[PDB]
Amino acid sequence: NRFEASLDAQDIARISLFTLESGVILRDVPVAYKSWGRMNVSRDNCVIVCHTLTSSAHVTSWWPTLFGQGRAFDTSRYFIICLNYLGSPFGSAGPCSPDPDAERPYGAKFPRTTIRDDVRIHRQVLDRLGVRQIAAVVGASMGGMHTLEWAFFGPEYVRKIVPIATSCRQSGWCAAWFETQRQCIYDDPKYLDGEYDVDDQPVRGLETARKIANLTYKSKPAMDERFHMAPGVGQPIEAVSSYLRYQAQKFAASFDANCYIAMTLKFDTHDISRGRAGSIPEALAMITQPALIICARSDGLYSFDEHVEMGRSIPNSRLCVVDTNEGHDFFVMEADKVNDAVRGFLDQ
Amino acid sequence: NRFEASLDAQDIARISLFTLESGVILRDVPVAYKSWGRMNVSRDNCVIVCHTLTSSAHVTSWWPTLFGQGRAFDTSRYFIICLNYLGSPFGSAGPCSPDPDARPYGAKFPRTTIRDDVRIHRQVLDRLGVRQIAAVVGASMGGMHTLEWAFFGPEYVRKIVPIATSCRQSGWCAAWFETQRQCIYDDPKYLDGEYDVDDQPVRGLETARKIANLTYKSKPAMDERFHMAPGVGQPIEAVSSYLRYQAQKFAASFDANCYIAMTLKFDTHDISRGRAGSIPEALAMITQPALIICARSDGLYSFDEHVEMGRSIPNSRLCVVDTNEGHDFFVMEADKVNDAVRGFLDQ
Repeated sequence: NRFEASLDAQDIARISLFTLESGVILRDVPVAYKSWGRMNVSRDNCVIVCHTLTSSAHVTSWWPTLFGQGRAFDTSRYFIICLNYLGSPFGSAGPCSPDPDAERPYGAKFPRTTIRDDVRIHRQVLDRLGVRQIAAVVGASMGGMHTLEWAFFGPEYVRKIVPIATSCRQSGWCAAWFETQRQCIYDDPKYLDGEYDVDDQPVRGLETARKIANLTYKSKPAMDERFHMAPGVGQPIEAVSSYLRYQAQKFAASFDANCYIAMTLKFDTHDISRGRAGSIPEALAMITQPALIICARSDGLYSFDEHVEMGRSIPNSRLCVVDTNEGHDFFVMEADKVNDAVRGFLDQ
Repeated sequence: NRFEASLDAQDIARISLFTLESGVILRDVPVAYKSWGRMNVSRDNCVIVCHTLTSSAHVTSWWPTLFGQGRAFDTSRYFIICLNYLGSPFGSAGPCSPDPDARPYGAKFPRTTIRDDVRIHRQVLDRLGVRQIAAVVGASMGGMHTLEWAFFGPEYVRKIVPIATSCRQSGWCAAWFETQRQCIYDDPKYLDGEYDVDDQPVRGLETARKIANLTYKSKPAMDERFHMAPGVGQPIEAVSSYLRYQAQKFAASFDANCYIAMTLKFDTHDISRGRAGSIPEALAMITQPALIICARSDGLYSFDEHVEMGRSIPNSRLCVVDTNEGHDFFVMEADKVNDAVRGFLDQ
């Protein structure tokens, strides 16, 4: 697995049998994770960070300024842990990991997993590490979906949550965007129904998917600052072409197509209320922990309004609106502001 | 030209020589157009409608309810005319039309700008004997031409209705349209624009159009159309084929090289270049009454930029359509746009 191989050192837990909520049984299941800091004697200073769609468990690589003495993820006070999602190419069971029923990797036959499946298996790993209580879950985008799900363990196990730039349930809007992206991959003749060779990926599908995704993560103001026309009578508009190509090419060179499909399909299963309550507001009201909901007005995927709805129905919640024009991106572009918010909340 | 061939009847004007603002000279240039109604004796009841990126001059086919007695484009009062842009597959000079130096222009059709279209169109209007224009009305790309028509001055162009549009190309829109063109550039069937006309880069074109179509939507509109069953088409399952369906139809009935040519036009747009030092200063040179129509959740052309138009155009009124639709709105909410345009044309 070349994708996992490119990472810094990390731990693997192996779960010998795991029942997906579909009823499919996974065997000999690796769950990759990375932790920083030390558990206290009481084993109750654990902070779980939930990562983003295409990231690895190594949160330090895109959230580096959230880490360290006095920062949000204060390695002097907390045991910070991030566990890799099923479906990912970075160590946990997914299309890229060995299939024990044919050993060859799962490839295109890796079962469907849900947000709730990840939360369940990740908590099994924590039980093994001996974690007795969780000081906080913090996660953005896809990770704020897991964060909301962790909360349902109750306030005795999960003390606080910080869902960032996220939703309670899949929306038509995002479903359409991610389906569009998946279709770019399905239509690449190199895809071969997911049977492609690992070093002959559907590169053009993946790029195109990534370009789309990357723009949905931006805002109009942000792209307008970055590229504009000369006054009347890179930065110029000419430079857009290669901006788009550059980072999309890098991603396609270093991510797996089948994992992109598997991970995004996870989004479609998300609903904090299914099986639990008759509506989203009623499910939100079952979240009893203090919550800090962090959002930006010009996130184009996860709306301001839906974050306001979270804050309205979660009984002990505070809404934090980041002062920015950056779009869904903001939680990375404005890392210092997110850090201050998270740290202030963790100190109460 | 199979694209032009699928249309209802229309007129063609032939301009024997036309100098593009690049300096490239086009020769024996067809300009296709379609009109409704009759000019009055004075020849001053002309309403120009500016069409959208992928549309023909046949505005009735996507704006049918704007036409008719008592409606905005009232064929009892006005001579309504829409001329086809250069670069389009539907009749005006473009990749699909005969090259006078050869066979169609194909991939070798010159860059044209918004200003080129306005100039050759106005030459056509001069031939038709139009002495004054009662109003120019247009949305998305058409709003760009609309703003450009205004620069002829209030003696020739009496009023403008720019709808869902911008004063200048933005990084945001350039990124979206360049992404779309890159879908076409990467389709192995594109062949640097040298493809055979009946073996189009269909997959590039579809993909470019799916992306485009979603950028025309809003979150609330997509959320109403597709959602999840309550806790414990309409379903999310149905998104897949919604995306394929209309995109497939488009790719079957539009030309790749034209898509490229047309979208590249967007990059040249700037009402201020050569005229003024900023956008606000150019907008202040617009002396006609203007009705600026927009929606709050247009994701391509922002509420704020229409507010800026209204702020700098001295005799302007901003009309914010009550809708949750996105860029689409001017079509989804045709009746509201009709009422606004008509009320303005009645002043």
